[PDB]
Amino acid sequence: KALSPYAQALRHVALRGATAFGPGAKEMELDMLRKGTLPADYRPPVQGRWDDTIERWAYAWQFPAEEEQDDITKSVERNASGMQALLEIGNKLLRSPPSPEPLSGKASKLYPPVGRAEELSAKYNVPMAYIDDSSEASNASKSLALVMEDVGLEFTEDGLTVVISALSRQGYGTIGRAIFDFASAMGLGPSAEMYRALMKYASRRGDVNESMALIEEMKGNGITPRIGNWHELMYTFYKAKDYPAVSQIVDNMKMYANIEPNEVTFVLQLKALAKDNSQLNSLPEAIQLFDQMENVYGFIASRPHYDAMMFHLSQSPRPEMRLRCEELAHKMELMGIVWNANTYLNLIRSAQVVGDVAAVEKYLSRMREEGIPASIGHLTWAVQAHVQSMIRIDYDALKEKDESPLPTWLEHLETCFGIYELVVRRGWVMQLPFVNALLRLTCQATILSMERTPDEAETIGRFEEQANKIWNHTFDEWQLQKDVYSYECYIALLAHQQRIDEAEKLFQEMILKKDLSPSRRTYHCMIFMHLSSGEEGGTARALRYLEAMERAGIQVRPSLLKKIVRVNNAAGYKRDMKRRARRIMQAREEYLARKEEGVSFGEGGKEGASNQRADVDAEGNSILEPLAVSPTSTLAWWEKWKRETVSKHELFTEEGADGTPKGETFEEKNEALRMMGITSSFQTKDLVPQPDRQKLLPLIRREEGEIAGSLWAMDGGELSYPKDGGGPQGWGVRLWRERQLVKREYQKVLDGYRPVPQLSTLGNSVRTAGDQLDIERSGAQTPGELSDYRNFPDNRFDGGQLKPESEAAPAVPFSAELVWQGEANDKLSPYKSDEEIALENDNTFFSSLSTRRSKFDYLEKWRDMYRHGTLEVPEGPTLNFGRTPDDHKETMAALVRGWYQRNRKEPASEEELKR
Amino acid sequence: SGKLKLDSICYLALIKAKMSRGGYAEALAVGREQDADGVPFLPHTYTHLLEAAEVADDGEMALELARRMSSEQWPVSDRGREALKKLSTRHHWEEVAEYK
Amino acid sequence: PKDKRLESLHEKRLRYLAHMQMERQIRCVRENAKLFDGVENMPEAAQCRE
Amino acid sequence: KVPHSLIYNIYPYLEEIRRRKGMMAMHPPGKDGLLMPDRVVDNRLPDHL
Repeated sequence: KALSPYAQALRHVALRGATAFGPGAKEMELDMLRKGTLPADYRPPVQGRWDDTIERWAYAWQFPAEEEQDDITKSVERNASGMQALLEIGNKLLRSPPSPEPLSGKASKLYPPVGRAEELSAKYNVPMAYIDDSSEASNASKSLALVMEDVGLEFTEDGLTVVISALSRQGYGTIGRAIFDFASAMGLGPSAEMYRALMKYASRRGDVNESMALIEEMKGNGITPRIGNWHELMYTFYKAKDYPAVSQIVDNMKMYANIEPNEVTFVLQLKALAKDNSQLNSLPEAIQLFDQMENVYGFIASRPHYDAMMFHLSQSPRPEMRLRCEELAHKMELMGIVWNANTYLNLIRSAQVVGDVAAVEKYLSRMREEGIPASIGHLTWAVQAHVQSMIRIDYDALKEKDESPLPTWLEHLETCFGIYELVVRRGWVMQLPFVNALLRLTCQATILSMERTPDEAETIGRFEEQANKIWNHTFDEWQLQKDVYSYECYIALLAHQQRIDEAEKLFQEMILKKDLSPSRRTYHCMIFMHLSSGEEGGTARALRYLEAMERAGIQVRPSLLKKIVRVNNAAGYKRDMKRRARRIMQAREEYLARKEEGVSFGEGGKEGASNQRADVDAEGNSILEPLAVSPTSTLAWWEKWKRETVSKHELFTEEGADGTPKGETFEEKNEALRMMGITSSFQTKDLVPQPDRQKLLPLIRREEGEIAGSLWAMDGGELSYPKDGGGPQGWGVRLWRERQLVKREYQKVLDGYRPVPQLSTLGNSVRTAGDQLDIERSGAQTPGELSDYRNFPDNRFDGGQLKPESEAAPAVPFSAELVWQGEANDKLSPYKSDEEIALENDNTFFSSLSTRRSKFDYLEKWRDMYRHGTLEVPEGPTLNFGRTPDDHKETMAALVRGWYQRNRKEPASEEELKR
Repeated sequence: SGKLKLDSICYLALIKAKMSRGGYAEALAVGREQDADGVPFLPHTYTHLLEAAEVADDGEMALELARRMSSEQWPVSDRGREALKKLSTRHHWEEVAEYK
Repeated sequence: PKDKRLESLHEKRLRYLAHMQMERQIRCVRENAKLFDGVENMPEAAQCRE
Repeated sequence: KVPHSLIYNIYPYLEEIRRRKGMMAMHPPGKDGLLMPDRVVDNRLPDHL
């Protein structure tokens, strides 16, 4: 349930009465043991310390390990004064190098003193920086060591690695390189870890060439690269969006470098496989790599392994991969690794891709129970869950029910715009993926409104207005810059609207001006927009987009190829319409020419039929003439309708809006039939029989055969009827099998899979005559209307006629006005924090806590308020259900007083003010 | 206009159409419309827009145009050289700023 | 009672109270037509004709 | 692997046969060094534009 922990505490006390604030169960067992009245099946608390040891063992099986890392590098980076002193010394070393010189090194003010070396460093194995000969280099090393003592380091091989890495993580490539060169020149040798701290700058920046140059430099200096250098090279290729290169480095490190992988190697490999789109098999390769790490290598998966695996498993909307993600989260919480914001984010990512808003709301409600605050990205993926739920509405069942999906779309819009109003009320900094998720929501709502309800133009207009409001004003409101996904959603919107020039304009403005690399989805949109358009050369431009996908490294999936073939075969109809419209316009121009030249007036005179009569041949003999048909027949009327009506070229003067002939819509069809003298019985598509809605008839046609038979009969021989002899081909077996199929359908009716059928004449004539009298006096069509006629005798009129459904109003109970009953129908309560709900409900001292908010904090506060005795609690459960069949009556009988006092003391306090 | 990503040549034909009717003040608005659309400026665009600043006497408009040619390093046409020498005589803006 | 989640419950309560008032009116007018309109068929000719 | 790459004759399944190699390594470099193939304008832009 999506209840707040304040509402959960209120429901807890409503369920348990005053016993929740009394003694616990263990105290009741202690009192029953001390008084002597304890039954035999109860476990006696005979020893306190041994039961404490038992509980500590059972809780130590779930106790989390300490994963906090006391990083010296982060502690140096948080020290601003030491970082400024290191930047000063690095700038002094970079602008002017010191002099490796003997005495009178005090000649410059750059390296002041603070209070035989070349062979001394070679004889006694002492580095050159550790020997003080009163030099500029000695004073520089003294100032550097004096600064490094203030940040906690030691001025050794390991301290300068921390110095170079902490400089490299904040930019400062040349400064850290100058400190590295001064360290390597002064005896402190260039180890592989100092090269790793150098490569951290290129890995954070994402520069592949600098990292490879540092690898070749440390290879040229005679230092074998260890596993940390290959780890930073893998992180450099990961930060530069080259994901299979990480697997290539892992393969070559195992093959050629002969270095066994650590757990960080598996972590970086799973992080690269989570975003790898080079091949199709990234998810089974990640599954097999996790299995090989756990079972073969013998490593135990920690939180980075579980996070990198669940982030990759949350992207697949298959239910087995979602089940794997749920089982991995459950094994994580079972092995003593508590859930954090990344774990709940991965669970929301796994639940959003299938369109499950209930699971996302359950995760958002569970996240605020343990005190974990919701970030912005949880709300972004909740909006994306609303997007995928609008995607996966089964619209065919709504077409069977004749229900518009419009209020569901309006609810999905209103919930996410309530979230957007929530994130500006908490003072949060607005992020780009939140506005991108809102734009995706509005563009997807516009696409679904164009697909499902095409005749509702005002709905599509309002959706396009909201989409253009988000695209034009909202990105510039929060000073945000548009990215590849924001262009992707709007390009998909413009591609569904067949606005090809605007989509290509935004495409080349994204590519040329903003230098953004388009994703695979927005390439698929430009492919399918040109494929679906029936104009000439759309295939030739879709192949240009395919070439641009091929030569830029964009993945070409086989599903893309099959969809290209399917979309081209589907848009063949539009291509043939746009090809036939040109011949239609040619024939229209030729008809308008030849009706003014007057050749049809000369061609209307049948001089050949007058000279060569129907009874006289070319030579003069008498030939056989067929007899004239009756003019009351259908064929004679069809020939008269062919001859007397208007021409095919006078129906429409202009053609359609986009290359197609007119007559596709029903207004043009009805106008053309009015010009042909035909009043159509089917004006709109509501008066269309729609044989795809049939359920019993195709079931009969599939198994047994055609139940009609004489539906398609030309002259009386194309009818499918059973034989007259009998046996297995006779009427009895066929009627028995039809009755068995109708019995299967009626069993589906009884189990609630099918709607209740209306009252038939055969069903009414076999009923009890009193039921027939009630049906003929009430006018009931369904037996549910007859049940409403009998169970509500005061609803009918004075002539026994049945009243409509809108004239009845049931009694609304006050127990729907509860807090937990109000949070279940709010549709914004999982997206609200504890403080917002406590402000909305009470906003007094009773809901104020004085910072962690949970259910048990409210229970511990209200227990102390009860024993003081500032809180009065009624004894007994005021919320009763599950025990007796009449429990809501006992629930309402226990809540009349509090609800009436809540509704009557506020006018009493109002009239106490003496207005 | 709104659907197609038009070129500087497509903007140039609108500049030549405005200047044919004496719309030299309106021809500078086409250059501001080309700058707002993100279409860059070519040397034939500077040739006709500096001629539009002659009749309109828009010396402040040609101040931004002449500074943009030096930053983009375009070759100046013979019709654009005489347009800059006429406006530097009237307004005396090149002599007080030392830009030649 | 002054909460922004309780408007539809107030609309349904207004519908229920108006249905109860219309049902009480229908019941009392039907009672008046059951106890006293039976004498309309047996009424005198003078009171009907005037 | 994916199972449909093991039984069906579609040509990008040939991408599934070879080992994973870097996209900067398979594509030719630029003037500065290794470069992603989607960062050069002439590759990502189609020829009709």
